[PDB]
Parts: sequence; C-alpha cells; structure tokens
Amino acid sequence: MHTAEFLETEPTEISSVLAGGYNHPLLRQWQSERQLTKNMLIFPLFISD
Amino acid sequence: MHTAEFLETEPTEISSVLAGGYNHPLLRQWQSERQLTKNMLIFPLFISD
Repeated sequence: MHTAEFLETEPTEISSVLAGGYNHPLLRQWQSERQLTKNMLIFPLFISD
Repeated sequence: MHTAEFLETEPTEISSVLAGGYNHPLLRQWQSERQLTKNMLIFPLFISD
C-alpha cells in the first residue's frame, strides 16, 4: 500500500509564525495601513450643455 | 511719523507654496495619513472579584 509519509521536522522557529496576526475578523482590519472611509471617495460627473 | 515699511521682494517661488493643500475642511482630512475609526479603539475593563 501507498501510505501517507511524514518527514521528521525541527521544532517551530518563532520567526516562521505569522498567523497570530490575522486569525480574527477584526485583525484583518488591524492589518490594514489605511481603512476605506466615505470622504475618500470622489465621484465623476459628466455635465452636458 | 513712523510709517509701515515694505521691502521689495522677488516673485513667489513655487517651492514656497503649500497652502494649496489645506485651504478647505475636507483637505485637512486628505492630509491625514490615517483617519480615526471606531474599530481602532480598545477600551480597558477593570474586573473585580
């Protein structure tokens, strides 16, 4: 039988671990350098004669 | 009489002129690198036994 093979690995390096920063809905807001607000928005108008 | 003296000056250098960027209420919002939103806020709670 072909069985599922698993290699021996080293303990986790702290430097590898990022998921602590985006596991929750509010964190994916924390992670943004700027959040979208209403006064950011400019709407084009085409004016006819 | 002491009169108000005015020195002769050079034409305006464009490099001097910044006020074009914050003359209007919405521009002082434009000028901010991040705007304050509600999900930014963390409120401390002191829990008694």
